[PDB]
Amino acid sequence: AIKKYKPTSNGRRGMTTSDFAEITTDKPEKSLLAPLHKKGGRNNQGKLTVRHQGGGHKRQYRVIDFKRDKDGIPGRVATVEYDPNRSANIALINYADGEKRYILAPKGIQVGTEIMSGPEADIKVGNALPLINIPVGTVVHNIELKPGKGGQLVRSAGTSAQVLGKEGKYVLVRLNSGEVRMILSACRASIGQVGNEQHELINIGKAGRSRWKGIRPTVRGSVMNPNDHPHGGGEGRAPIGRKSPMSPWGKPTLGFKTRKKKNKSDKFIVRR
Amino acid sequence: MKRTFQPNNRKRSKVHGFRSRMSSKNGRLVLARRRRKGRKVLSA
Amino acid sequence: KDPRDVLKRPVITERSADLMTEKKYTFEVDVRANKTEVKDAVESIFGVKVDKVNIMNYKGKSKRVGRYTGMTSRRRKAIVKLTADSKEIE
RNA sequence: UCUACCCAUGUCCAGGGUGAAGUUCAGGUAACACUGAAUGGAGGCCCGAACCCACGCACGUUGAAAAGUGCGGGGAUGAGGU
RNA sequence: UGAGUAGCGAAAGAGGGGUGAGAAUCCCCUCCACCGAAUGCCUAAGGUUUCCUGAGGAAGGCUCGUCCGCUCAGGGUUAGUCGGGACCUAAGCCGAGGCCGAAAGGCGUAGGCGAUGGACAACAGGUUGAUAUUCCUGUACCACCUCCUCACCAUUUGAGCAAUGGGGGGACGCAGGAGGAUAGGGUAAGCGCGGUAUUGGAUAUCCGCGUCCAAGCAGUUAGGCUGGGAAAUAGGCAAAUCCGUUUCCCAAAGGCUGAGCUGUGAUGGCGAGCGCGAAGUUCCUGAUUCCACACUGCCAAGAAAAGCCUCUAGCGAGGUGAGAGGUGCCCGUACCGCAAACCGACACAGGUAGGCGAGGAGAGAAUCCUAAGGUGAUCGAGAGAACUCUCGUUAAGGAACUCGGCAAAAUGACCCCGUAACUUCGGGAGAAGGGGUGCUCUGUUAGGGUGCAAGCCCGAGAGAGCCGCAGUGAAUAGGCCCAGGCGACUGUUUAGCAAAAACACAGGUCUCUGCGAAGCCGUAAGGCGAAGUAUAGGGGCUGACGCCUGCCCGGUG
Repeated sequence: AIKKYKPTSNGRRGMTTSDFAEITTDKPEKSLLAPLHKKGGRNNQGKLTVRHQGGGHKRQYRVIDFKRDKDGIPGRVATVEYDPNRSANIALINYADGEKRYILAPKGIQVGTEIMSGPEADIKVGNALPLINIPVGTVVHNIELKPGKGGQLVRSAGTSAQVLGKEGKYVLVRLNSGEVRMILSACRASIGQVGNEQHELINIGKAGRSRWKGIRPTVRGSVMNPNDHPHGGGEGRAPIGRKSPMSPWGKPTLGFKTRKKKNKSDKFIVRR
Repeated sequence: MKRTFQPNNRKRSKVHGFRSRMSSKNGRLVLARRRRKGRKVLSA
Repeated sequence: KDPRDVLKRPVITERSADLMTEKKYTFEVDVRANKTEVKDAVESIFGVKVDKVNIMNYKGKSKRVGRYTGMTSRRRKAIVKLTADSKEIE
């Protein structure tokens, strides 16, 4: 589901987009929408704390069910929808009892299939189980840390994690980037692979399209002035004579770790 | 030549108004010293 | 609020003399009074049935005499249309 | 209240060109490729008024104006102006 | 002092009367001239009496002034329906308790405020010097009330009512092209009124003018959107007939919406024209408007809440429907609003958001002349030197000046014909560059639209002829070609010297970050990052695309 525009104008010279056969509808279910106004990188007091942001196309939030709390009720899925909040695509699945919900559409999901979420659910694409029931060596997504909080850890398009074995109160699971982690065995994850796997291969042709997405221009530190960036200044195009390359606020910004070294979670990260 | 001043009564009152001054702490001192000076037009 | 203080003065003008013939009268009334108690007051104090009342107010005209630049007092004018077959007023 | 950026909500862009993607037909092939018409209507597409910008020249320089006017210029469905 | 010098702020007035002490400048009249997608008509922000009438001319008016946006005395703005309030909410603001903080205070839950948005019932004629959907005229509509009237239900196997609680709706993006209808226009035919002229001719297919009417009420519709019924019910904090989800059955009806069109509204008004008042139809063309974000396509995936419908929980002895009679408050309402009333110190060649915005030719809101309508622009007249500025022509040569073809000149519209090297196959390309363009007849040409016809409108072509030097006879709408640096490109910047090779860019690469991510603002509460989760965010560097990106880790990190 990737197509190329033949270059007619100059802007479309290098361009790719994703045709939406995986999508099944265009109009969402009114009930689950929620308002959302874009902040544009401004803090509560109004100051700007996040460069390179603001000014996209206005979007409306669709509340997704990351918890999968409702257990035992057979869920039917009939849609696959586009959602401009995160790369992945979602599925509005309607339950036997009669209330509907949105779920991250996993790879290999099609309209009409069934869904289960109990702690004894069969293991297929779209089901959700507490990790203790999950068997070793099975791909999984939408993991969380504190049980009942809802999936946080594998949610973007085409992202997946692998379970490397259960050993007790916790479990060993290989997140994306391969940094295996120790996680509580009482947490509920969603089995499968996130179903927009081709999202990486997009080739945004126009600057205007990135601006539509809402990314402001980024100016190099080098072309700044001395007072407003540690790199700015110098006659002509100058190389950075500041040993380590540095950030706009003074710190070095190449090849050095940054996580406060005493934090508790570190003892679980270090499994590796 | 859209010049440096553009009149707008709503905004004039909303920023420099007596309510706006009285709301904050510093506005109270501004009114206090204006009254002490004895100015006729106390606030905008 | 006694009704007698609601109506301050009438107004004598060419247009007032006009409207007198077609049975519409002009009155300077209290600034705070609204379209209702003016009607009730004219009814009570003249004993005359009234059809409709229209109210309009002027700002205070600025004026200058000698060297001083004061402002004339604000005015709230009232127009009352009396019904047919009703008694007139002095 | 100018200006820079941002948020919420409205509003403006005469007219004419080019002709994308798909889709119908016919041929084509076991089937698929493909080939030709028709339809189609996309572009930070083209020419050009309103609008916006300010590249050249002249004048003005105790000026009509404490930054403009006159004649040419650039964008003009967009990262648009307001 | 400069010095009676500079300046007197883009512009067509001319003349005859009037007033008056005094007239280029004020009033009236007749021509002439200018704008006419505005210099016109409404209406914001804003100005705050400048608006109107009668008086005055010291100052203001770059002159004068009998004059007025100046002075003086009076006068002028009428709303249940227009805009805003007692209706709703976005951003943002405030914020009872609270969290934090040397103090002041910062943050923020409940909650409230907040239109630039949503919902919301009056319109077409008249009227004075100033107001008019407000005043008057005729017709209406909306919410609520009952001294009253009739039709009906039960006054607990309860009629009726309905929630600050659910559910449905309100409810939304951009572009494109059909269709339907209507503003609007043509005066084409017909009709009515007036006229037939003196400069050569014209009772003639001759000239001037006009040729309509709502809102509401009742029908109808281009159409658009909709499948419907039955049973059950792990859900929608409580209910469930409502919503949702299942299963069985019928498949067009019925339903919702709908520009507009019909009648009435109109026995009335308006209406060319001398208080009265004729005709008032049809045809042709036809939207930038409405059906309508209706349909199609697209991806960048496109507010909330209350008005409104419905479900019960609940109240319930008096109510429902329709008449009849009543009630309906506050603020704005004058005038300018592309200008001399606003912002620029000025009666300033600047700027000022919206709605309407005609005709001839035309693709057009361009172009030039004109309509309604407005204006003749606040110093003049008379000489017609230099010099300066803005323009028009120049024999011959033609870029020889020049830093540089700076400037100026030249092309320009439409229809036919041909278009190269290179190319990322789109382009290059309107390449280059040739031919035609008027008028008459063959013609109310083939043919097409419109309509039953009559008629009206669109008009590919050719073949004959007629003119002038010149036929897109004016206004206005590419100069072109060859090469080369730099930058892929559209875009952005030093408001007010420098718009570029600088910035950005999509693309690439390195590195950080496992989510109370990192990074960042703040002391901290709080946040943004993000109601996002390594196909995601932050940072450094390079900048489409094609081929590539070698060696050194001794030093600094």
